[PDB]
Amino acid sequence: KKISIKPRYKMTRGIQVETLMKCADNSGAKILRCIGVKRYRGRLNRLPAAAPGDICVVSVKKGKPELRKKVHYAILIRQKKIWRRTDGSHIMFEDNAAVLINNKGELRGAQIAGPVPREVADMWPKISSQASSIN
Amino acid sequence: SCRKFNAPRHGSLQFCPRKRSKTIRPAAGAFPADDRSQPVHLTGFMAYKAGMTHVVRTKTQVAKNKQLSREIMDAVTVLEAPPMVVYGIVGYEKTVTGLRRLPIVTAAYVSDGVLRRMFGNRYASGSVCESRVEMIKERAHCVRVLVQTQPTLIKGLGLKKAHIAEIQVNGGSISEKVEWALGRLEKEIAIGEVFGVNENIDTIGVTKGKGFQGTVKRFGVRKQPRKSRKGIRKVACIGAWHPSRVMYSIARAGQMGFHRRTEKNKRVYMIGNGSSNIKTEFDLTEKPISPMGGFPHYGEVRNDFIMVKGAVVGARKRVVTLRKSLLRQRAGEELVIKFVDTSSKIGHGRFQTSAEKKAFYGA
Amino acid sequence: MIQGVSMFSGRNIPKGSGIYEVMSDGRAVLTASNKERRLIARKINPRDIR
RNA sequence: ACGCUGCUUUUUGAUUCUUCGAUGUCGGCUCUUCCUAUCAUCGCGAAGCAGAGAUUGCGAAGUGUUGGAUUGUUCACCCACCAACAGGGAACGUGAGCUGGGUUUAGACCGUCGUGAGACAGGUUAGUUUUACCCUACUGUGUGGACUGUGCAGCAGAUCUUGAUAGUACGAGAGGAACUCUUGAUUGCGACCUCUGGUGGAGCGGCGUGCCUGCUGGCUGCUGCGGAGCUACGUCGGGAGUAUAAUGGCUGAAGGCCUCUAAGCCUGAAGACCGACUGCGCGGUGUGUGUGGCGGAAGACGACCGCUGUGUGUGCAAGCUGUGCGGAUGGAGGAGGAUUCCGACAUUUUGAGGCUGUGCAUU
RNA sequence: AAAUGCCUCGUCAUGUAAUUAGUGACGCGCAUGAAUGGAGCAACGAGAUUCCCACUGUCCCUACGGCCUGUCUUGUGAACC
RNA sequence: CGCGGAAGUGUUUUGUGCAAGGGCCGUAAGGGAAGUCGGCAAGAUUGAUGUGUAACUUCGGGAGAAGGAUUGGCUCUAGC
RNA sequence: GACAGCCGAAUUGGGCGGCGGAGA
RNA sequence: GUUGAUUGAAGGGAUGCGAAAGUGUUCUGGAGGAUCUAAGCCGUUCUGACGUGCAACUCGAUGGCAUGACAUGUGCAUAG
Repeated sequence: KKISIKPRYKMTRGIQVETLMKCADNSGAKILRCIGVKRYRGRLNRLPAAAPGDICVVSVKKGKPELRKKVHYAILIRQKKIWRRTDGSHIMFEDNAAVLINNKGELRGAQIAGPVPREVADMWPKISSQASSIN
Repeated sequence: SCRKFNAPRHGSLQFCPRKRSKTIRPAAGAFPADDRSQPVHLTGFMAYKAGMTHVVRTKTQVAKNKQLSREIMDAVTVLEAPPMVVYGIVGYEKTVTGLRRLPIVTAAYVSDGVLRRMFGNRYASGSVCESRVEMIKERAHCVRVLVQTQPTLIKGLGLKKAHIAEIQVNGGSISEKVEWALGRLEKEIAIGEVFGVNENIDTIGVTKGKGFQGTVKRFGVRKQPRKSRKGIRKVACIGAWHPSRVMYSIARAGQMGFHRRTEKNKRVYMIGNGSSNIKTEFDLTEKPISPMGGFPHYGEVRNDFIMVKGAVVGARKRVVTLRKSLLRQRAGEELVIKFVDTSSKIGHGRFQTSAEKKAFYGA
Repeated sequence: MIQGVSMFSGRNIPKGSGIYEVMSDGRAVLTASNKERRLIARKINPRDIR
């Protein structure tokens, strides 16, 4: 069954296919690579690209030998490209990071390291309850 | 032959051919539909573009919907609109070939800025008024007035030569339209008597000029790869062998900008006068409507102005035509404005109100 | 309306003009311009800038 | 099933009518247009259609139909996304548009064949891509006022999604919808510079190499910040008009019954026409243009928008850089009778000096 | 299955999210094989191949700037067809 | 050598100010070969002095292997 | 006293020759 | 005609180990169709410029070689 994704205002996208991201939960993985984005419909020659909140299709480049050589799902939580909010302010984070997910939407780990944007926290409430800081 | 990988075409054929405009004051293409169960009013106005600024706004949702109140920052445009003068009447009757215009009624004294527009800068080298009023009343399916601007009140344009136009009069009873405009000849009508806050509006003008431009910029086509001989900024194939001619739908190099455009559904935010303090905001300071240093490449605003949301066609100091909406409008969300930015637009201004700068440095 | 105070120069920032940068510890520092983010990257001490 | 009748011109053959005093021969990349034998989106039938999900048929060509790994490939085959990832024509569209991987004369290696010179639609590696300033086509531009009418031509938005409806109708259960309202986006088109980002041989600073005898001040090199203007990675903006197709209905004969049809009538589509929006010719009217000069919001040159002496210079305002020369008080230490000299740099006078094309005033 | 294997993108393993490529192993080998030289890579190579790190306007998707041309003037003043 | 200077030698004094498109160059957010037959082109490393250096090997080599660190100006001390 | 569903006059099965419509 | 550097073979000195046979360390010396760089000479790539050209083979950047099986003026010998 398809995963529902709540509404979100327009943001500049920072992640593309071939970017290497860091894993932020204690599931066993270290480094992920983006191979696809969900909801991408296309345009001739344009690469699919994502912003925080989006779901990505990843491959595990470094981690436990159990997780390797397969295809997974992940949620994006931080990016280094600047984006604008609708009250007029701008914000950026220090790295690119994502977190692993089931086929129904549940987190695979139990802890999450680092801060999280306020946008990501209302789309995904179960990530809100495990974040050490919101903005 | 059959072409794998389809994509949309680059640019629109609605606006080909892309020639310069033949005039700086284009005339409106249509007018709204007359409802003769209202009082008599006008349907348009002419103003001048000054510059852009900020505003912060409270999105009224304070019901216990999950977002009570948001803040929203919006860009706006300011236009300077001195009052206009009426100096004539015009009627049109209906024939088998369409609208035929009847002889015109001039007032008593035509200004010196209306005579420079009609006969050039070197122009200085009765009951028949009453008979023509009877025709516009027996005949004359529709009625229009002749109005002119007063550019000498904005001394940063340097005109002395006025812009003139015809504007339709709406409101019922053709004999009532005429007698309302007979008691208005040679007098002024102000922009606060035409438009009101939170209404949708149309604009008509001419765009910023760019001259002769290449095809990567005029239409948005791809660049060629880096190894390519004979340049990379171009289209590679301009047609098939047959038909053995170039088609009107191929992209070519030529004039870009200075076109006539009509834009619709621009929302009005404020109506005031430049020689007083802008308020209705929820902060205390005085703050006239003009930033520290002035509007760049424009002076100050000292007459009436109007503020609308978003971008507006054209360049600074150029004339624009404002028209009432032709569509159906629902309501308009409730508008609550609580701050208007007036820092310097030259550089990165960090003060409002130069007295605030004076108290930071001391001396 | 003020957005906040610059964490390098001490000056007031107008509404809509800064960039917040969040660090890995959850600390969000606010700076005004690229003149200031460069002095932080080079590791200059603000007390040596008059 | 066994048999039988057709259409297209996308395959490969069959033929040799045109071209050997030469029509540049495969694929890709780029760009435009057409066909319908419709893949998705809109409307509507049938069922071995309970609901959900699909299967089969009709009207319909307006708009869409992607990103990668391996191969020169067309083709093929897998991965990921998707509303869906349909099939074709235009000299097997497109080399004075490109590229040159396939093919590819002259060098060379291997296998098989030949006494040999050499051969192979067998494999491998290295191997020049010339010329428009002519006619036409097409894009702008020019072809001598002001306000408007009305004919012709062009034509634009499309698609997905959140919450509610509702755990409801339907179903033994498991499962599980719709109209109406509502939230956001993706992509196309047309604008704009308030904000954020990029650039900035304008301007100010730092650190050097050579040269002017040294200090001060210059010229030359590298580097930080960087206003105006331009720009996107930034911001803004879409008819409830008329008549119809397939289908479903009303009245009603032929044919005392029956029947949506033979006369008439009602309804009905991302389609047609019209409107709105942009361009051009032709008309009308109490209406006919500043020679020259100087500016710009305009511009290759012509043109267009303005004024008819209101410029230049200077002052203030608003910004960018970052604390000027000279003096005074210090300085790791060294030199030696004078209580002297040498010394990178520091603090102070000093948000200080320099600079500005933007705005206001005055001369 | 090698610059030598027609069938052929041979079969199994390994590197990738995905391998007509690369490497390892197998052998009735159309048509491998011993100075027609066979096996074999220390050192050397502007030789032919595949992968990793680093790095970037190659690309997503283009923008802004410099100098010389072109655009405009005077002089000298051809050719192909 | 490169990057700058002498000596000797050569040289003019009423064309414009810079549209598109070219030839030779400079700077770029976030991503980092997804481009392409093919990393073609560009970017990147670079002097000197301590440190630390593997498989293999014809014992000579491989080797500047790889990998890490230091560097200006001023005022002095020590050796010959 | 037919055909059609007491009514009062025509009803109907096969073929042929021209014409029109699907297949298109 | 041929600049400035890098590497460090044989031969020779000193010093340590050991019953002996032998062997460790380090200076001196300056070999080799050994490694760069200059005067210079060639011609890998851009399939760069140019392509009625500056030119009937040139120009820019990049790259290769530079004590030799070298480069070059002039007398003599070899002819379809």
